[PDB]
Amino acid sequence: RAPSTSDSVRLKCREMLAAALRTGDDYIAIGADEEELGSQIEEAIYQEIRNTDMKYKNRVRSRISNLKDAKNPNLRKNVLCGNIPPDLFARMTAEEMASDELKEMRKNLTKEAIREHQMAKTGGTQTDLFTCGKCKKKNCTYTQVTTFVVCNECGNRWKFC
Amino acid sequence: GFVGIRFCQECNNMLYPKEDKENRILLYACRNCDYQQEADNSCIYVNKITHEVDELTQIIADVSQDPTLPRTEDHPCQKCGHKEAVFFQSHSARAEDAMRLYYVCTAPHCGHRWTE
Amino acid sequence: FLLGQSARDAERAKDILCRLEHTTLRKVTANTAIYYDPNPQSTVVAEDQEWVNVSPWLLRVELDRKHMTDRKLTMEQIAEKINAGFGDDLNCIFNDDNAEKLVLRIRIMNDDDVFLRCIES
Ligand SMILES: [Zn+2]
Ligand SMILES: [Zn+2]
Repeated sequence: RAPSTSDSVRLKCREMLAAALRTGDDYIAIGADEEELGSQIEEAIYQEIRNTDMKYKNRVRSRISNLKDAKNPNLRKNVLCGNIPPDLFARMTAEEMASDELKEMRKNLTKEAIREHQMAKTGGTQTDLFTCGKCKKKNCTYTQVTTFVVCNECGNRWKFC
Repeated sequence: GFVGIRFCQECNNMLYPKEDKENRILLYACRNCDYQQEADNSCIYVNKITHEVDELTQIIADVSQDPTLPRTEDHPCQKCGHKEAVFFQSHSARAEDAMRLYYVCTAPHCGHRWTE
Repeated sequence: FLLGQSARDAERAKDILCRLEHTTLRKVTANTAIYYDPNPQSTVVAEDQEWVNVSPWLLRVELDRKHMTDRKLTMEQIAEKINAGFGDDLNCIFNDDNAEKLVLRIRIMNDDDVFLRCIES
């Protein structure tokens, strides 16, 4: 059970979290105590920040906004069901609280950005015909312009005329 | 959207935006005139950092009679249905991505332009 | 050259690159405009963001996603660095990272009309 608090700001934050958990009546079907759960989420936020400053108020407002998101009712259901414990929900990022669709979109955009920023591997004909003089491996790539050869293992470069 | 310049009605100078500090509403006053006209757009200024611009707005239909320009028979018009269409890349310098082809219906009184 | 395990995976070498490549707002911003939305909750651009956060004018700056994600940036640090950079004359009601549009709303509180353009520029 969350400890009782005498602080007016903390009491208002608990009430607003409980009101966010009531959004869509999912708490009735689950039979979760939304007042107790709102109190535990607030208590976990307060244990991290230990002050009622703008950082604490911003953190509580972010959680209320994510619980009230009409595009992500599953987050609120998962919190009410205890799949997300109150302490974890009190630490989770705006990325981890996002809808599964928005998470997958961000993951795809991040993967595409990484792929676009990968330098093109220098082209040429891969061959085992050439043995590298430094590492003695046969993994080489050649190009003719005079045959230029690069070892793919040690980066050693040489030419044949 | 944007905002245009709306010119004063008396001096035909440029109206600057000014807040009505009494009624709390955006006005457009003049520098030289004392002309206060009531805003509607609630916007001062915009700036497309993306530099996203639709080229089809800039493509003018007269390009179809350019002999210098490649003609396809591989994309027909949509309004009339002409077969002939000239095509080109975006001549605008903002085109490092846009090798996309813009097509113009080669049929007078149509000038339908589209991008595939 | 990369010292840590980052030397191997392109993923944990990428964040070093993001921590090195000079990235100002112009790189992740898309469309910057101004509005004399007479109240924070007036929300003339129709937004529900300030109403949960509950000047007669604001800077609105809808940022880019595929540019902000590619840098692993967030509105959190952007707003922090804004407020730290210009001091608490500026308040930034940033969006959330669930919405489709990545708006920042910026206002001043305590020659002003041009001044939002002056600080944005
Ligand atoms: Zn005038
Ligand atoms: Zn046509």
